[PDB]
Amino acid sequence: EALQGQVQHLQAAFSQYKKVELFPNGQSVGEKIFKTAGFVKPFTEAQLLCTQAGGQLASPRSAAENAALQQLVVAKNEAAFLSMTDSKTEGKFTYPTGESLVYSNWAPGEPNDAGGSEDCVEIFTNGKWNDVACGEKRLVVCEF
Amino acid sequence: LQGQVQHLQAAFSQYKKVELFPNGQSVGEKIFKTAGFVKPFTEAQLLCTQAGGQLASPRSAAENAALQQLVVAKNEAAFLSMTDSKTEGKFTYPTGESLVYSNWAPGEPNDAGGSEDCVEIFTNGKWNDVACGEKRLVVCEF
Amino acid sequence: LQGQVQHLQAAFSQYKKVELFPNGQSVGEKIFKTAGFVKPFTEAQLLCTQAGGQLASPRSAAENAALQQLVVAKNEAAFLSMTDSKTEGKFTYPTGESLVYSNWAPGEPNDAGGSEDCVEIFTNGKWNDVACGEKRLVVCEF
Ligand SMILES: OC[C@H]1O[C@H](O[C@@H]2[C@@H](O[C@H]3[C@@H](O)[C@H](O)[C@@H](CO)O[C@@H]3O)O[C@H](CO)[C@@H](O)[C@@H]2O)[C@@H](O)[C@@H](O)[C@@H]1O
Ligand SMILES: OC[C@H]1O[C@H](O[C@@H]2[C@@H](O[C@H]3[C@@H](O)[C@H](O)[C@@H](CO)O[C@@H]3O)O[C@H](CO)[C@@H](O)[C@@H]2O)[C@@H](O)[C@@H](O)[C@@H]1O
Ligand SMILES: OC[C@H]1O[C@H](O[C@H]2[C@@H](O)[C@H](O)[C@@H](CO)O[C@@H]2O)[C@@H](O)[C@@H](O)[C@@H]1O
Ligand SMILES: [Ca+2]
Ligand SMILES: [Ca+2]
Ligand SMILES: [Ca+2]
Ligand SMILES: [Ca+2]
Ligand SMILES: [Ca+2]
Ligand SMILES: [Ca+2]
Ligand SMILES: [Ca+2]
Ligand SMILES: [Ca+2]
Ligand SMILES: [Ca+2]
Ligand SMILES: [Ca+2]
Repeated sequence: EALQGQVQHLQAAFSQYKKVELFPNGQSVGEKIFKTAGFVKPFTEAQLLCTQAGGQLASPRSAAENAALQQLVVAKNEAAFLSMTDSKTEGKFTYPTGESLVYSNWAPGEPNDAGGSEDCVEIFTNGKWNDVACGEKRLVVCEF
Repeated sequence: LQGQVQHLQAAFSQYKKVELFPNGQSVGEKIFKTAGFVKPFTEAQLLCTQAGGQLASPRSAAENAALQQLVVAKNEAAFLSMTDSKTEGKFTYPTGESLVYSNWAPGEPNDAGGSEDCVEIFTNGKWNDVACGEKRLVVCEF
Repeated sequence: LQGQVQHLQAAFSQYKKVELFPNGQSVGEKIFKTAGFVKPFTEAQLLCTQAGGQLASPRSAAENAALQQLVVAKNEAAFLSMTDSKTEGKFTYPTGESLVYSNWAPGEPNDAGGSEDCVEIFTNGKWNDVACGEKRLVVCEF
């Protein structure tokens, strides 16, 4: 009825604002949304900002999701932090839920745990991953 | 249709979260959002009103703390909407009513030089009456 | 349920307002949003298209004035979507149709050096055909 008309007018308007939101610091892949803050921070600060924002750090679980996140990295020309760490068990990277990686896109020779102190993961402009020290400043990208 | 509205709040709640990052803060049904730049009061008041809202007007300790976070993130003191321009010494909201909450810094308000009618909020959340001509961070509320 | 859906329009209308501040402008059913930075035409045109829209395409004085404010706010001339790349002298929208509105500055378009095929908009709302390789403000429309 009349209400049914109100909602279809709403999805129309909402879909337009979805597009407006993701410009220029957002990327949607499936039902997941990546958004970057535009600046660089250490892991702990990046993880904090993302969690208080109601989400978490970028967690690519597929090639499609990895490609979408990659576009933000290319656009900002800055390697970004991922949520996965091997702090608990060295060599074994896990999501915040604790489960093991269901997808990875390591660069050649990575992860190498360089200096025996590389426990966080970053993504380059080519979409490849590298384990890097969590104290380094990288692009803050959250997922919602 | 009944399912579609339930599907809609789900998407909207997600878009809600995406929107407020990283320049927004929600406290209750109020939303603080910063422009990222500094302006004199008249321009700040202007930009917020044309945007469909008004300058940041914290009415509780919770709201003041949320607004404070936007200030800390930008490392820039921000303008509030309240002024004692009409009646000196008595600061009021745009509606004209008196302050229902205040967090003045020690010794403030002092009306320094006899020409301080606007209010700014520091990175520590404390308030200070400052000249309206000064450039401070633009933070609106919606 | 009807109360629940109108409660949704209320929340969306608020987030509508939050979204457009401070880099957005809505005129009619069109939304202009700026990226805040400058890029060459091809890069600007690219960013807009992958974002789900296209470059700023003012079709009326009302739309042109709204786009103008983003330019004023950033103090940087912005690229429009219209070009005379196909047939020199004949500017067209991405759809291929001829201009239904123009606000050319005095003496424009002049195709200076025989190599000006893109259009920029100044802080005064006037248009100028300029070389597409130049870096201008990126403003898209949705
Ligand atoms: O813009 C400088 C300073 O202004 C604000 O602090 C103010 C300052 O007053 C100064 C001076 O600005 C004023 O003209 C004379 C008038 O006799 O008094 C002082 O020399 O300091 C007082 C006391 O600390 C403040 O109450 C007053 O607001 C403030 O925005 C500050 O952040 C800023 O650097
Ligand atoms: O980036 C410089 C200037 O570009 C735009 O104005 C252009 C400018 O043309 C130049 C030059 O390229 C041309 O060969 C000679 C012809 O006599 O004129 C100028 O030296 O100025 C003309 C007329 O003023 C414009 O039509 C032309 O677009 C513009 O973006 C401007 O803001 C900028 O400074
Ligand atoms: O911060 C310097 C450097 O750190 C990272 O690369 C280091 C290491 O993690 C790699 O395994 C090796 C081999 O490629 O190179 C470095 O030692 C990267 O984040 C890199 O971009 C950065 O410059
Ligand atoms: Ca490790
Ligand atoms: Ca380790
Ligand atoms: Ca490494
Ligand atoms: Ca006074
Ligand atoms: Ca005063
Ligand atoms: Ca004072
Ligand atoms: Ca936004
Ligand atoms: Ca030509
Ligand atoms: Ca031309
Ligand atoms: Ca010209």
